[PDB]
Amino acid sequence: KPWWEDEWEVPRETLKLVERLGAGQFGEVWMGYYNGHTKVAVKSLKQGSMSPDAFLAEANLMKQLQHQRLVRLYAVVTQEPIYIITEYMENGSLVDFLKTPSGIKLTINKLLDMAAQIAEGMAFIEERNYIHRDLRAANILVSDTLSCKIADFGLARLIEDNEYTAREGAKFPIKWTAPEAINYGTFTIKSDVWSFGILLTEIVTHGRIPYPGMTNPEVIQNLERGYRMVRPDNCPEELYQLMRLCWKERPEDRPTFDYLRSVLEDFF
Ligand SMILES: Cc1ccc(NC(=O)c2ccc(CN3CCN(C)CC3)cc2)cc1Nc1nccc(-c2cccnc2)n1
Repeated sequence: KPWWEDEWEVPRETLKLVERLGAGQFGEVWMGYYNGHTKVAVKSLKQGSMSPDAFLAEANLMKQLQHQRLVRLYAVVTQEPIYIITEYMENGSLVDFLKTPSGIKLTINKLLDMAAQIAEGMAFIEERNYIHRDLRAANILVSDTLSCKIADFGLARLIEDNEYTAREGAKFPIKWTAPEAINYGTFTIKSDVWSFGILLTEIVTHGRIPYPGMTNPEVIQNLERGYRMVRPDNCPEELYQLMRLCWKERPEDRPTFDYLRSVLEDFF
């Protein structure tokens, strides 16, 4: 099928990829320019590491799950080497942006609005009957207008295994993962709600790492004891209490992203 019949497919020629943001054991991620006028992020598949159709499976969801609060698919190149292209965000990821001087200037009101947007897109993902699995500030992109786009960069499969590790379990961010996911490998949307609560502490603490003063092993040990993160300084007790709802022990007792979105929106 001709590429101009499609809304996504573009001739590889339209792409001048310039910098290698991050390569792994399934392909690289470059920054480059589409027809010279737009800068874009380009995910490429390396041959052999996986099915061409398995790579495209992602691109395909992105077509189907378009939404203002999701990172929007920009273009795709199907032939090998395969590219998935989105647009580049000069503000970067939420966790990065928060630590910038302009990020640190953000008001609690603006922070809460971004949280609301993140909840909003998660609510859409829930509504479309998917989950995220790695919902945290590192997979959130900040737009030019300072709104938040939910991304999934495949952060986990992006790290190369070393001589010292041989886990054949699951891969997940210890400090963001609900205990039922840690213990029983059961990841659900309610599992993402947990992550969202931890994400909230990142938002309200300039992108600070969760569970300050605890190693990932320590974190898991304390989770077994029912331990919950301490309310970040200056973080409003009400917001914290909202976090505590995201960290209910039983996943079904945790709010929905709709409720989260709602509470967040009319918070002030
Ligand atoms: C180049 C690319 C290719 C694919 C994607 N895809 C996604 O971001 C994504 C988002 C949501 C889902 C939904 N998914 C449903 C299933 N569950 C299990 C997970 C979530 C899937 C993929 C993004 C990008 N964009 C991207 N990638 C890496 C870095 C950047 C980037 C851009 C600007 C500034 N800095 C970094 N941008």
